[PDB]
Amino acid sequence: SIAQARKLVEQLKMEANIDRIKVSKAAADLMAYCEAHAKEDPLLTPVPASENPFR
Amino acid sequence: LSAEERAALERSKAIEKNLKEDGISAAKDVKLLLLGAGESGKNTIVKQMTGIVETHFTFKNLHFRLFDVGAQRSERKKWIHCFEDVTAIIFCVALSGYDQVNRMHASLKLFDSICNNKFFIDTSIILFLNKKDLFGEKIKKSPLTICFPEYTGPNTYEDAAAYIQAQFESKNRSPNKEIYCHMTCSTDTNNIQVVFDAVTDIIIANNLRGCGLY
Amino acid sequence: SYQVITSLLLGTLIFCAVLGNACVVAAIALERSLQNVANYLIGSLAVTDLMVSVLVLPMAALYQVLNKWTLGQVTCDLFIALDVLCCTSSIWHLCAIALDRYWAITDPIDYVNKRTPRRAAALISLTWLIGFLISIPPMLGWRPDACTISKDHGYTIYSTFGAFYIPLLLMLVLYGRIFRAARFRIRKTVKAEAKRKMALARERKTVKTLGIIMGTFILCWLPFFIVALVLPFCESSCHMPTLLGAIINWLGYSNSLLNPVIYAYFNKDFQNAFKKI
Amino acid sequence: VQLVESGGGLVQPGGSRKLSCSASGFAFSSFGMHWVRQAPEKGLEWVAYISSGSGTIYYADTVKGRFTISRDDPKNTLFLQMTSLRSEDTAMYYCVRSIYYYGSSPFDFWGQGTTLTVSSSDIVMTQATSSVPVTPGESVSISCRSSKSLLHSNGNTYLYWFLQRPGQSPQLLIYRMSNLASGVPDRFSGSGSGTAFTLTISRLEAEDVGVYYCMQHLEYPLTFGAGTKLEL
Amino acid sequence: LRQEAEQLKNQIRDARKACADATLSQITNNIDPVGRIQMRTRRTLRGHLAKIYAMHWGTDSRLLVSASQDGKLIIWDSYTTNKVHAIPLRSSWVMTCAYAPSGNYVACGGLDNICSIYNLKTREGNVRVSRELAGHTGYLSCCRFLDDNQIVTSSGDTTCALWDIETGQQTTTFTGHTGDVMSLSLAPDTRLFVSGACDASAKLWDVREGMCRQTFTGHESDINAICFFPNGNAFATGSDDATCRLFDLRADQELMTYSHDNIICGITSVSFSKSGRLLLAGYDDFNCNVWDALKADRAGVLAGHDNRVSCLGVTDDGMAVATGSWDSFLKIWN
Ligand SMILES: O=C1CC2(CCCC2)CC(=O)N1CCCNC[C@H](O)COc1cccc2[nH]ccc12
Ligand SMILES: CC(C)CCC[C@@H](C)[C@H]1CC[C@H]2[C@@H]3CC=C4C[C@@H](O)CC[C@]4(C)[C@H]3CC[C@]12C
Ligand SMILES: CC(C)CCC[C@@H](C)[C@H]1CC[C@H]2[C@@H]3CC=C4C[C@@H](O)CC[C@]4(C)[C@H]3CC[C@]12C
Repeated sequence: SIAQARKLVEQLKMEANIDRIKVSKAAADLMAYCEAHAKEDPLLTPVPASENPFR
Repeated sequence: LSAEERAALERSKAIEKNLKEDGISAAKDVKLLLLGAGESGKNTIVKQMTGIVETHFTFKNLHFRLFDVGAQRSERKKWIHCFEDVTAIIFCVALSGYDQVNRMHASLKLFDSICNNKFFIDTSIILFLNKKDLFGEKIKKSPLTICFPEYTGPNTYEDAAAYIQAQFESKNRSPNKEIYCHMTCSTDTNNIQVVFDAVTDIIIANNLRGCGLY
Repeated sequence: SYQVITSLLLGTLIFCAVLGNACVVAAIALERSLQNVANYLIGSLAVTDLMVSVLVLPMAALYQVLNKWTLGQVTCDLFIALDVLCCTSSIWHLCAIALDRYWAITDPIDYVNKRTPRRAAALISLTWLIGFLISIPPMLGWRPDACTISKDHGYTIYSTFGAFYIPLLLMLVLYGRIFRAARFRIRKTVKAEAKRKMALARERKTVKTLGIIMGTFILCWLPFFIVALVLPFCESSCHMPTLLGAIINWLGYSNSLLNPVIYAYFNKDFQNAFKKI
Repeated sequence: VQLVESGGGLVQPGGSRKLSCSASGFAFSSFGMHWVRQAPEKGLEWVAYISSGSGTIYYADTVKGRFTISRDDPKNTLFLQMTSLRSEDTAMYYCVRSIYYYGSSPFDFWGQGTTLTVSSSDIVMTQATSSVPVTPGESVSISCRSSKSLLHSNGNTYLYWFLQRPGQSPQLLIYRMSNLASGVPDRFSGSGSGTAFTLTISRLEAEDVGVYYCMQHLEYPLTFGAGTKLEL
Repeated sequence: LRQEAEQLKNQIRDARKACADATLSQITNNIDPVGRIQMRTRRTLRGHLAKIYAMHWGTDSRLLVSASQDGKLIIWDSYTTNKVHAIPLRSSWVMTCAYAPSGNYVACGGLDNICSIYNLKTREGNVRVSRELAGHTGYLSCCRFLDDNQIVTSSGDTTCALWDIETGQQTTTFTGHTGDVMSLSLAPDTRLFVSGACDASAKLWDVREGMCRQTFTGHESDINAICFFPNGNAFATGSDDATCRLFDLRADQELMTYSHDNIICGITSVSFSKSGRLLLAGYDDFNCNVWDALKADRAGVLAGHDNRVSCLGVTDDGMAVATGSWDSFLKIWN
């Protein structure tokens, strides 16, 4: 109804007026997180079989 | 193992034993997916035998599980894979629906979807034609042209009911799936006998297909 | 040269039989889907025919390529005992599979409720029991560089009837009843020409499948067992050419090669399972 | 949850009696039940164990053959069939509730115990300290020594701490070494490594007065340490 | 009002294209790709006698709970494959399960429209239904504990709900989805969560105010799986169009697309490795693929399931991956 359309318009206005960062910055943050935690990623750098609880 | 690990393994083995026993018990259950279209005669046959209504009963040494799922007023494909392992689908179709807008054309579209669903390739359907008495009352006056303009047949009860039923088997289009239609008047206390006969024939046909004899 | 061709043919047949039976047993033992009572019986038939292939067929092939039994008399008795035991057990696994299918088709409620792998184990144990009861009485005593089976008239009747002829009648009756049930099921299905087309196709299919099973069983073992029955009764009048006898015996043996083909490789579930690996 | 022991009483030497445990308030079928006895002046001594479903049974090496532990899940009754009752079998017999899975807390609930009076390679758990004077509000440490390392290859240490409060059956404090039991105030703390352990109490109350028992659960002939009494 | 809504949507599109300076693929063209991430089945958890729809790891990275159609919720000791608990469910129609961060509770739900909270650590030794959370009018597709008392559930009635388990009442209802909400993922800090639904849109929800902060629309078909990046500033969605997408919360648009021409089957479940460089997605083609979440390269494959891999999860310590499937086995991979 009219109420649903008003709610959708209000939601769109509320969602639009936010602080979006550049996707270059977002990608840089993701890269920095993945590099800063590569050591503690046993699926990325497998632990030795002694340190692997599933042997 | 440690003593505590040994007792934990013993507990795990007891759990495994109970799981296997429960699976053995559940394998003996004949699972029926009970479908329909809105105001169809689902409730009548439910009485004859939340989000999902599961009905357990034993008939002639056979334990049936009826999953009434019509209360799930959402997209069926998001939950229809849960019933991939049903013995048969008990589809309910109100015969007195051709004169109500269309109810029975929506039922036919749903029936086509159920037949052609990727999870029901070889799953039989126990079609029930509901409210056949009111259909007879309404079919003498109004002809079977509102639902089928292409009917072009006798206005008689038997011909109209047979035409609707045959249009329903027309969607089967499968060699490993059969439709066991029955006509119900809402006053017959033998519909579970029809479901039992259909399920027995389904099991026999599956066994014959396993033997290569079907 | 002449015996080399015989050795090659017998070795090829034995290798094919071993491969087929080992493949069926592996398909049963490896996957969850083929662990069924019917598939348990089929895999047990494959196990019995694998025992045939790796125990009985090698020594028989040696006795054939050399035209004489180049082993001991005790080994001859053991070989003939394994011969009769394993062949009787395979025939009775055919009968047990027929009985399981009879119960599955004509008794679906029992199929749902009372059908357990304990039943398959009972059937396998009873088939092997009959195999022992047909192979051992010669060892208990019921009967020259030859390893021929006992020609005792009473034992000939007992062993040809308890290993083939009673099994033959049992499979005839069971598969005739299954044929009647399949025809009744098809008629009930057609009780719209597409339905009639499917009815004709399914009737031809049931006739073809019973033909495959029963014809392979018969034209494998019956040529052997007619001779195995009459030949002691023709101890001086009838003379076995020893070539026709070899051919009929190896037809009986080849039944063990063709059993996995009929019962497993023609099964759709088995075909999908083998496509999985 | 309550475990009620019945039987006991007075018996002649060489006699026989049956000890009964009317378990109630919990899923008795899923618990491995123990019998743990305490001589009228000595410390606790584990007697027997029957697992969940009676699949596994152990006995103390000093009662094996003479005793028979049995359970009746439908009536939730635990039995100790006592025969050839020597004079050393007089004790209060405690039935102990214990369940074993990952993260479970065995020995967590103890029956109230029944008094039996009879007329006239194992891991050694050492509590060198005993009857130590304590004052409320101050930290106290109770030590324990084991002949064998209780720490297992899985990383778990099977050291248990119980509190034999005066007139009350033992109640679990710390089930695996450094693992506080349910309902125990977070002032008791367990620590140690290998064979040497200590039970530390932060601010001991008036309810902390009692006798503190070790227990190993590594090898099954479970042995308690002679209790380390706390007195004011 | 539809005109104003479309104008605001176009303004959002222009704002999103404004922030599209360099794609994730352009900035990760120089990082060294991990060659072939080859996990191997370490444990196979057998004991489910029907298709498994959900599993959830414990925060101790050792216990996991699995939900299956046989009406059983089983808690596994993944190290020893020991079954810690077997919880019989009143409704066998369970298609989601969650394991409490404390480990004291486990939740399950499905076609019965009810989230059942199970008290694992009771004074009695049995697991009992501590709380049945009714109020959803569709099947529960996912549920995720915030803590022992707060649980967020998603349902087929197009709404996510926040429940106070002690009172059993919906603290908040997250309306705004138009299709059936199919999955949830809480932020690591659990102050906000994303939910993918059948309307091919993933919405970012703030837990307290109940307000949808952002809406992400990149998929063409039903979103079946969703998972935050480990840092909580991004997430990955898995939809029926055989593609995964990495959306950023701050950038408010998809950063990377994880699609392969050999892949045409839908995605049932996604999860990240501990560092977040791997995106493990379970597909309908019976195997799970591993994606270089920074380079979109298919790093590896997890084959070994004979049916559709319906669920998969990574331990909080990142050591192992459990992938349940419709063939009734959970496999632990390393
Ligand atoms: O003696 C012979 C026979 C002939 C063929 C006919 C004349 C020569 C070939 C031959 O060289 N041999 C030795 C090998 C025996 N092979 C017999 C079958 O493999 C299993 O025979 C049985 C199984 C079960 C019950 C039975 N009752 C009676 C036979 C029998
Ligand atoms: C050594 C070999 C030849 C023994 C195997 C015998 C097999 C190959 C022969 C003997 C009997 C034959 C069958 C006899 C009857 C029928 C029914 C007919 O409608 C289809 C063909 C079919 C099914 C034949 C197929 C081939 C058959 C089974
Ligand atoms: C595919 C299979 C079932 C076809 C049938 C195989 C059997 C019946 C055939 C194939 C090869 C044949 C053998 C070939 C060689 C000889 C040597 C000859 O001196 C006696 C007959 C004998 C021993 C034949 C017996 C029958 C035989 C084993």
